[PDB]
Amino acid sequence: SKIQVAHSSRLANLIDYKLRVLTQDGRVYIGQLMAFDKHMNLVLNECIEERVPKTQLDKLRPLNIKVEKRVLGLTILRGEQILSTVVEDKPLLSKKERLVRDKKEKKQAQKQTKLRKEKEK
Amino acid sequence: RPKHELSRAELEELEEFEFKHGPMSLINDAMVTRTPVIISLRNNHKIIARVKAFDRHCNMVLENVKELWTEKKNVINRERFISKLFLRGDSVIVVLKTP
Amino acid sequence: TRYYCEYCHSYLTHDTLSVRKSHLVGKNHLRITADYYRNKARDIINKHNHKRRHIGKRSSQNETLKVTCLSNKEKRHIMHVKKMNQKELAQTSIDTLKLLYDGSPGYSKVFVDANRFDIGDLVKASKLPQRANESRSRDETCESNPFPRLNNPKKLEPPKILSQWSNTIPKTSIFYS
Amino acid sequence: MNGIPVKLLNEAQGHIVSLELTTGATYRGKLVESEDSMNVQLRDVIATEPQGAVTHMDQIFVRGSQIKFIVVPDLLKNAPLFKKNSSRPMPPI
Amino acid sequence: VSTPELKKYMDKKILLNINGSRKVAGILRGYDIFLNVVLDDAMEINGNNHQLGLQTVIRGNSIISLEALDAI
Amino acid sequence: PVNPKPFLKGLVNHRVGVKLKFNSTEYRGTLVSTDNYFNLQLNEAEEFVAGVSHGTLGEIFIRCNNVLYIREL
Amino acid sequence: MKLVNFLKKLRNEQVTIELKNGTTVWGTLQSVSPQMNAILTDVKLTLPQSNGIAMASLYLTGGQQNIASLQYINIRGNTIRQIILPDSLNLDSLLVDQKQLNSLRRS
Amino acid sequence: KAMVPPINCIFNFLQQQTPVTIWLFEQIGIRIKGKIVGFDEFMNVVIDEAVEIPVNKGTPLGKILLKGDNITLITSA
Amino acid sequence: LSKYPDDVSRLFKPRPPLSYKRPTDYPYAKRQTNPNITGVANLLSTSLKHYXXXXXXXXXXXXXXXXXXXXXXXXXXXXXXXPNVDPHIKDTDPYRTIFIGRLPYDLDEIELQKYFVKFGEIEKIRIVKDKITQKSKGYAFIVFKDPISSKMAFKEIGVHRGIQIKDRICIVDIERGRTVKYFKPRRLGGGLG
RNA sequence: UUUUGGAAGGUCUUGGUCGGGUGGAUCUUAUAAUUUUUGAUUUA
RNA sequence: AUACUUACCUUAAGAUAUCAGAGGAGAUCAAGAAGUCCUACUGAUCAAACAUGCGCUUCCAAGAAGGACGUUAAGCAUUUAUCAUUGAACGUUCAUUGAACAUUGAUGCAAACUCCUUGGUCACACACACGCGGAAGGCGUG
Ligand SMILES: [Zn+2]
Repeated sequence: SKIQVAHSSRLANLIDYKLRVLTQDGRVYIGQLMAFDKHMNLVLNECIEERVPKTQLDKLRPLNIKVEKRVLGLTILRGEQILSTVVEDKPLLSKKERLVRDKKEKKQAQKQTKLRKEKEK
Repeated sequence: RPKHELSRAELEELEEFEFKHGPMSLINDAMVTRTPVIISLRNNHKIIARVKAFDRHCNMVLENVKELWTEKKNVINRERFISKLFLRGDSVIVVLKTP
Repeated sequence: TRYYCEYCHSYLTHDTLSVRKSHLVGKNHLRITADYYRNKARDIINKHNHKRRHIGKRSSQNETLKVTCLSNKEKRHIMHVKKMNQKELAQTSIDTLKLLYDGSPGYSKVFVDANRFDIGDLVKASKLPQRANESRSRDETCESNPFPRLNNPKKLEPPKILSQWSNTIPKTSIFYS
Repeated sequence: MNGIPVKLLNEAQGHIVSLELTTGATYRGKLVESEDSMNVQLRDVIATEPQGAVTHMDQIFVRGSQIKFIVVPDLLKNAPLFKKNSSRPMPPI
Repeated sequence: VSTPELKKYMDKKILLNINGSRKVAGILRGYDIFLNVVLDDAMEINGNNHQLGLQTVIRGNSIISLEALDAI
Repeated sequence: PVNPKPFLKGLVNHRVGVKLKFNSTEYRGTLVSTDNYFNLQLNEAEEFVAGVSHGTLGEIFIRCNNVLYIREL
Repeated sequence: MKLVNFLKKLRNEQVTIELKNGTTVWGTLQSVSPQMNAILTDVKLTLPQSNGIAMASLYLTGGQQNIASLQYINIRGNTIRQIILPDSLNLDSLLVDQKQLNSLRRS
Repeated sequence: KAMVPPINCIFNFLQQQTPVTIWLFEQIGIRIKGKIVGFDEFMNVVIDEAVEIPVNKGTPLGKILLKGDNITLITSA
Repeated sequence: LSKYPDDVSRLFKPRPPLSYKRPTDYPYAKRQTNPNITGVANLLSTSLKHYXXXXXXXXXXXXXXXXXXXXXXXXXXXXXXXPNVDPHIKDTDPYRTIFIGRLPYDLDEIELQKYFVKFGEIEKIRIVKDKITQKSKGYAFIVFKDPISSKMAFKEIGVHRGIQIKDRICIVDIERGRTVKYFKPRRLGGGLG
């Protein structure tokens, strides 16, 4: 997929990436992680869940693989029944764009606190 | 005594005394007298090796690991030498120690 | 310990189940809540796409057509009209079969909204606490309304028409009332 | 305390969620009240057994540690829980 | 830490699905912070029936879910 | 009256029997020591594969996890 | 006394990992979490001779075309069954545990 | 009536010393029948006069510290 | 519907009910780990077929610190067995000695007299020094002539224990090298405050 | 004569224009016992 | 906004680099604890941010990548569309009684069309060898 994932990044740095998290069942969830926690409960935006069927599993044995996708959208997956997560797509907006966006979010937040201080007066 | 009720910083010593004079005295013996033990695991992997460290969780470093299991379909018994291993204690069923 | 309510921008000094339930049912929370969710949707619908539109590089361009701009007052007016009309088209449902089956033997079990058994126990349970001061149900049978055209019902309502094309109707209907 | 995802599950109260269970059952219905321990209570529940049938519970209470995931509605994509920078209005004293 | 919200089901006939095919119907006499559940008049339903004595208590690990058979 | 820790204290120095979770395997030996997490350290144990001995084991250590119960013989 | 700290001394070291599933994983540790969520760049991972759930969990992780070559795999702690260290590494150096030393001086 | 929580119910059930059909976790688990002589918080239950009967000639087992997690279900037979 | 109508109807407008078909996992009856578990007693042969044991050497590295701590404590106890024979201590009454410590270095002995003559006539005074540096160590031993002004010098309200001798607060005790039953100095695990 | 370091000037390129019973984040400890990390998902 | 009333609730703990010395806490007993603790002290390693490079490495225009929760499409091949009791006829068929999604599906094999979203459709040049500013990562220095 030649995506070249950041060699020194873990979960909090992986935010808004498009993941391919894999579970104990062998089902795959694909989508933007928007949040995790201590127990690895993930949210997953626009998520699609794919299985292989039992029948297509025979072809998977030691190729074109009719994976079955249902569309779960905004789901919020659990840390108990997962196995492992990888990264599939990079996010939409680049590091400069994410950086300028975070600057604007912080300026707006400081401004809202100034407005709270004004209404408190 | 209850676990919160012990204190801070007694708790480590109370674990260590539980290690020396508890059920842990087989893994206590095996690390200090370097005798080989035989770990049976949940996935049929018998393991014959010498123990380097202990855990509360029975996370165990193992050195010069023999491991051996059984492919039952007939049977081929397969063995593998793994020299430096770190084994989680969840899989560990029973630690047998030879004299 | 502290439960920050992101909508209310207030705190709960010590989290427990009962102050959470009582806060999330609280009318102040529901009002700021509804304002926020409406607000996020009207922002996302308002927010223009503004794609990059990577312009390619290209004889047969001989025809030239006149663009049509508008005045800034005219822009703001037609945008306001479109806002009101989107808000109508989303909200409006179609009555008809309520007004059609008005006299029916089992209208008052089926369309009267919590006598249906399926959604029925909801609307009793979804009723809000009525702490401030100030139904046609299953009892209705056939012999309640024996003859509907004795006691005059209103006619079937005349169908609705786009005002943009209201000028282009058939003038002078056959058969005056 | 909670952390972001179970706070989201505390947010999506009274709205149409869909749960897979570890058995493969995917309940679906309105979410009466979730707890912090992810025990979730649901209403007007339409259920899919592992065998492929469908039935209708009225009033289910599925335990948290057999939830496979839960799907909330789409709009909570845009939620103030996700805002990384919203500053705190002077915590109580 | 939080005790579960089975207060609405306090006397109403509930149906546990226990473990994956065990289905037990009783009346919810009790609940603790683990969803250990005390049922009265447990009557295990196989798809044949089998009654389960006067009182019973069922492990909150084994319990998957429970339905209110009684109206609320 | 009795709880698992008093029964387990009094269990010490007895030919104990241990059914694991799995019913394939049971260890009959003399109980040496037990923690608060109910880990089991035993001596000169005896295997039973579905009931029949496959050998005498020696001093042995079961994790608290895999054992379904312990009995006094 | 926990041994995850041992693994925390092992950033940029090349191990293999066998999972409770049966998946075998080859590729360096970039870090390790408190409860042993081990993140691993430059993986190629294999499944020895078979488990159908493991077959699905192998293929579906992208770049299968049964060695699957992946840039970056986070692995959850309760999936890691056993982890094979490099034999070049000296265990006498790592198990010394400066925290356990300080605690001996704390006593 | 009132609430009968599980801890207090098993203690009442311990005083009365009535017989117990205790069940187990899955297909391996063998239905034990006994009389409770005591429990704990982790639901490790020392049961007296145990008779194990396979899943559908029950054999005695004596007195047992039964582990907590393997229990599915207590009943009074 | 829920409490407010507008966004519950329009905005949230949730997901389609989702398509189901056949799972891959096992439908509870067979979730098993491994009921066919090993029968270890065969492997008691193969360890003979396994046949030295490598040096542990890390528990040695901790055991060196533990043994050094016990050896330093034992050297302490050897200094504990090894104060009537001592020539610095004068065989006066122990009850008429007052100990002072936390003393400034440049404090002259005549000043020590001057702060101490207020209560009783002083018999003799030994301020303790290093024997190799000859810096004043910071503590001194005073015997008065009576016990009662040693006690009034021990009773401290407005006086000694808290007096600022050469712009520093000092500490003022009865001598416990002779008096109390179990006393060890700082070198010997004891000491006060 | 060469190398290194510091200073100054000129030229080019890129970027910008002390306290706190405060909260949050990370890591330890309760916390290896039924609810996510100390295993009941290689189906025997 | 203010007042009044009611209901509910009021504190898990600790740390924020690590190691070795300088000095302090100038250690309450006859010259000394050991240790442990702190620091605008120093030295070493590590982590984070920022800047700069790497004659770093890779990816950037009818087609290429991804998707269709679209069709052609009942395309073709295969399979399946409850149990129990009683009566009758020669295991089957029919009838009665009691109990509990969908065939145009499902599964496999493809193939084609149409549609969708993204991208430096850059600057230079259009020629016979054996460029700047973008995006993602690695390393180095400060
Ligand atoms: Zn609120």
